[PDB]
Amino acid sequence: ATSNPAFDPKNLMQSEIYHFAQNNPLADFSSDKNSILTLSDKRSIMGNQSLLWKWKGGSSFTLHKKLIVPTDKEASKAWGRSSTPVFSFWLYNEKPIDGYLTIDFGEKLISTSEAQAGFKVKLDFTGWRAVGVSLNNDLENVDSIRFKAPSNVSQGEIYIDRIMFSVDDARYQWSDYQVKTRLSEPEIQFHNVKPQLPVTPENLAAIDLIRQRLINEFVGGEKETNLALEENISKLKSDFDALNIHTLANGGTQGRHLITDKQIIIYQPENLNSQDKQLFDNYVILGNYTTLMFNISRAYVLEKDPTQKAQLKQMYLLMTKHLLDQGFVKGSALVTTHHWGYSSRWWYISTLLMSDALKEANLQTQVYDSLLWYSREFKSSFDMKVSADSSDLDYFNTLSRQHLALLLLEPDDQKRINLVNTFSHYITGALTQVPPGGKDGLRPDGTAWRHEGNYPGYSFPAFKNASQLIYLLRDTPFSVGESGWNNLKKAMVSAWIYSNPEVGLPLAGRHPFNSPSLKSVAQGYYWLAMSAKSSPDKTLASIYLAISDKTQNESTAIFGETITPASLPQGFYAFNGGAFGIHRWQDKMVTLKAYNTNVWSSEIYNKDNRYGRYQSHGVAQIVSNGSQLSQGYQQEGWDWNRMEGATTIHLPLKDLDSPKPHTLMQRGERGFSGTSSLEGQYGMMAFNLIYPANLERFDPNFTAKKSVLAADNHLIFIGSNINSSDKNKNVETTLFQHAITPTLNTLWINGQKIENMPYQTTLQQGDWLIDSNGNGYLITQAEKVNVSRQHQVSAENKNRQPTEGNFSSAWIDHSTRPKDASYEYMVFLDATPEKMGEMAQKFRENNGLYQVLRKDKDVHIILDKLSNVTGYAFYQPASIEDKWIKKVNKPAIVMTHRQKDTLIVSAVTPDLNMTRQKAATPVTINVTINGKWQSADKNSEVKYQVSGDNTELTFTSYFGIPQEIKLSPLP
Ligand code: NA
Repeated sequence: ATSNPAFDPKNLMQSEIYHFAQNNPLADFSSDKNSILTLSDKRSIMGNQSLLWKWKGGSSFTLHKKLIVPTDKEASKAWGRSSTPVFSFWLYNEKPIDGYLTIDFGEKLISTSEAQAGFKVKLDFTGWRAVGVSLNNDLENVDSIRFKAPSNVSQGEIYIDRIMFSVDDARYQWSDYQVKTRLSEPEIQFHNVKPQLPVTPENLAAIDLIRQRLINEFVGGEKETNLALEENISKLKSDFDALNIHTLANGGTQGRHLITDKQIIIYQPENLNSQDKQLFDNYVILGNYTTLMFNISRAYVLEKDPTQKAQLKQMYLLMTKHLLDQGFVKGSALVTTHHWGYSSRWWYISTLLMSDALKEANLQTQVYDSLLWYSREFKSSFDMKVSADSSDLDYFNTLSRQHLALLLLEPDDQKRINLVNTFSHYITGALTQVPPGGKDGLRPDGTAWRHEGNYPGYSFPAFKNASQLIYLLRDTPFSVGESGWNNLKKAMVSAWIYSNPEVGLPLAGRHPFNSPSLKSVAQGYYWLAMSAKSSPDKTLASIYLAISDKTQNESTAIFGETITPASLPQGFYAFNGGAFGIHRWQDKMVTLKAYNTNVWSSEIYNKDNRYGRYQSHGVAQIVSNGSQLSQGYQQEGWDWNRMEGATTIHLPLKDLDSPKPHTLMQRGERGFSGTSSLEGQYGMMAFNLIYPANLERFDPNFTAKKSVLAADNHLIFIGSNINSSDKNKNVETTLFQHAITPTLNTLWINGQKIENMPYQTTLQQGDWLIDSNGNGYLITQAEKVNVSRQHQVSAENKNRQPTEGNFSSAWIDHSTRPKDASYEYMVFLDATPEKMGEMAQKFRENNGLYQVLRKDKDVHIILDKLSNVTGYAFYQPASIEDKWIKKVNKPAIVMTHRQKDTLIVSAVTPDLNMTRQKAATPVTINVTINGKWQSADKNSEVKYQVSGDNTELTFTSYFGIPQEIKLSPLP
């Protein structure tokens, strides 16, 4: 504390703290009214001493301190976010008091004064509590702060420490059992499903087995993310001693004060005076503390030496006693505990391991009640009523096992069984339902959403823990419903398909060049495989082996059965939940990605993905199995304009940077864009590139139509109707871009090996290249293709700091055609100089590779002569002239393959037919085909009707999921 008023203009943000570790400690204090004020050193919050206040009923002491209390506006201006001046302190009762403390604020207050405003603190409790109120908002209708003991209590005794005037976040003074504020987080009210399971030996055993299975996971290796594991006992003893915790003879502890990472905000640490900051730095951060608690519990469970095991128990129990005495108990807000999980997640888990110890020490009820109370922050999930928001992917990551741990700690058997039964139902619903609109959760095409779109960086950690939850509960009366198992399998098989083993650049969300990897989800495949109704699920088992690099020989001891590791999946898979598709051939995967009204192009934050504008610009990133960095996808020097496959305007980075300083998730201008599939082997992307009417830095007249047809070892790319405001100046389509290294050092051009750096040349129709990753590019329609091996300067995506690197790249320059520019080229995924010569020759023979049957604003039609498949991107409903397709009445992607005796036709719209609020509903598409056909089976849901000379097909497109039918000719 200082001589200046609280909230003083030299530093309004500098807190005034009465911590008594300075001279004239009680100078500003006058006991007066029937009170005696002493300092004690057996107990304290900040420093080593606290104020001991002995009193008789209705008596008072006074803090003499001028306050120039700022308005919420003044406070908020001073800090930079919505704020309020707050008065706070800590108090300790050694026994409960049947009355209220009255704290009053006024001018020259003595006991006879009435004067102004104040508040009430209920004293019916024991141990430390914190009190914190907004001076502007929390008082019942200044240089005097008067603390008045209860009028209706004969006598008593209170300890008080760390009296503080500070500027605080206006959201975070919470009500509790001692003080009422304007803010309240309501307590959990558990849902309960009927009928109830009975307490029986079987049901009780199953509960205890679930607890044991959880213990197993947390002690038996498997590295948890965001757990600072420490197994060396000596280190644990060392950190524990440094806590300086001692039991006090008559109840309570003394030791270092515990504070959460969010609680510290009330002090305004960075603005504390030096005397205060030094005393504040001897606080212990709760997160580190509960991590220590967990690490000790794990060590205790594993400890072979009975003496060492008993030491570990004692350390844990004492940590527990200190924690509760510090005021982390039921009904104690501690002013706030928001983001509670970051400070306590491993406390919940530690109680599983220490369940028996807590019981014998008679601490289980107190710990349960405390954890339950602080969990009220998570009431929307912890209540366990299934709602539109229950499929929250972050919950599965950060809270789901903690929620289960809490339930298992409930003391009553019948209630514990009710809770875990309800939890089983909650998880089954969460993993089964299709959330409406853009709400989190799994989707019917296998995508999995957070931040309102498919997002691997969030889904991957959720798949790991949701699979683990199902495995924890397996083969008991609490097992997750098969519907939830099925939906999660669809999503995890899908993730296997769209990762290699990292997801592509187009799926990297706001972390380009730091994609999530299926390697982090590996154990989830084992857990889900082993929790099948008929375990093991061979598919998921085979995937686990592949991802974890385990052999068939190793499979028997893991799964109880010999299983061949999955080979890399082959063919084409449409995922319109992200307006993408994946083509796979041999060890390569191609991520084809568009965007539209329902799929944001990119997620860009204040400090993430700043240059991500073209992340979804009809990209087609090719990735061979293995590290993408090893393949030359290097952030340093990367030209963010030149994302592989995209048509873009090449811009200076200052212009390419998102025009919003904080968040932009730019959605497209129509519902239609994405992909479709045929026979699980062939695919087509259709991408209608349209920009907003008036978004700064976005050219409103930038347009393109871009389609890709993928089959076997090749892809055919075509583009039409390319335009901009400036006659296609700087308009480019990128064939490829990758870093140059000793292993990636060659480019083939037209049978010639190029290694020089720098190197430039220009190519045209009939020319070919092979990049260092073995992809062949044959230029089939373009006037001007630039090829460059050059030093490039760029900036990294978080803080825009300069980077550099050497790159090989090639792009089509569309500026040769001022209006409705166009391109065609073809990629071969297994290219060699030899095979490319063969392809170029085939091209020169009246184009034996493919034929473009239509290339306009309404339809793109590509016949692939290598695979004998035709793809039809109806950007608009149209009647057409064609051998197979006559008319389609909605924007759609249609595909055909005439095999020996059949015609297979697939259709979809990649338009999900939804909004951010509304559930997707099915789109009915009528596809008229030429000629008379009948159905070459009966297992297929597409409807058909001969009508005159032609056949009417009726497709139902739900969530952009393709359907197909095998047809045979009618005589
Ligand atoms: Na103190």
